[PDB]
Amino acid sequence: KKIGLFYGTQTGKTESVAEIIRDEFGNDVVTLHDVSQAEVTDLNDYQYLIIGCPTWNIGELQSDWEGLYSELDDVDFNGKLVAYFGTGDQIGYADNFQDAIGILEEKISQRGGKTVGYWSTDGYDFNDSKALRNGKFVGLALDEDNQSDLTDDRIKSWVAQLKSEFGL
Repeated sequence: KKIGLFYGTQTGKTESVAEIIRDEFGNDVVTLHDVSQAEVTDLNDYQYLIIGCPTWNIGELQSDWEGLYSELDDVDFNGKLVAYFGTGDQIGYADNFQDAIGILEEKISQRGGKTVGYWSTDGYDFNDSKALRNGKFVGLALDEDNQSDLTDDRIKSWVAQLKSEFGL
């Protein structure tokens, strides 16, 4: 009813975590939007947004998101609070871990969106990332391939943070 969570997914992990986040916020505050069936104008309807996108391409964006990305310039994000989350593999993609959310945030923040939910890089083993802002990632970095045992605690802590930041 108030937070629009727009996600794209390749093997379904970002979708299942979107469902967990929805449940963690509760009181049906978040409405899930699979980007494969969305319009860019759908983003304009919210003041609070959570962007979900995994990184599996070493120089490209997830297909569903790639299509939409080109049209981001069509929406004014000024005044909107935006959070980001994504899946990836820190070991197999050491120099590009979570690049996707970094690319998305850079474009959305340039259009006026205010980033909220910065997440610590501590506890990860990688080299570089376009999501790196130095000290923190622009959003929650999940790794189901190497750190699936840490996912639930990570989601729980990040939502508690987002609850204070989004003013819930």
